Amino acid sequence: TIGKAIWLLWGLVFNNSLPVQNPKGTTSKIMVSVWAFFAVIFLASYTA
Amino acid sequence: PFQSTLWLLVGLSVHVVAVMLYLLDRFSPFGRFEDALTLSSAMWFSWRV
Repeated sequence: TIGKAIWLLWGLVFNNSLPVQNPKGTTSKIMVSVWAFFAVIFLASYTA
Repeated sequence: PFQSTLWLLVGLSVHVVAVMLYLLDRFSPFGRFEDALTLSSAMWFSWRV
């Protein structure tokens, strides 16, 4: 779960890129959503 | 604002990563048919990312 987790987070930081997959727990989906929000915020602050 | 050699270097990096994905794993020498498998898949991964 670490090897796929770091690649999933790396996929979320660089704008989707690869969807890979997604687990079943809702807490992981919420944390993935927050990480995607902070990812697009970091991308907006990076481009700006 | 930038010359075509910059985009030519961008594509050159696509070739370097494309052949690198084929070098990082063992497969077989293939200049026999027209369409390959790991080469087309690696190119779809390069154009995918």
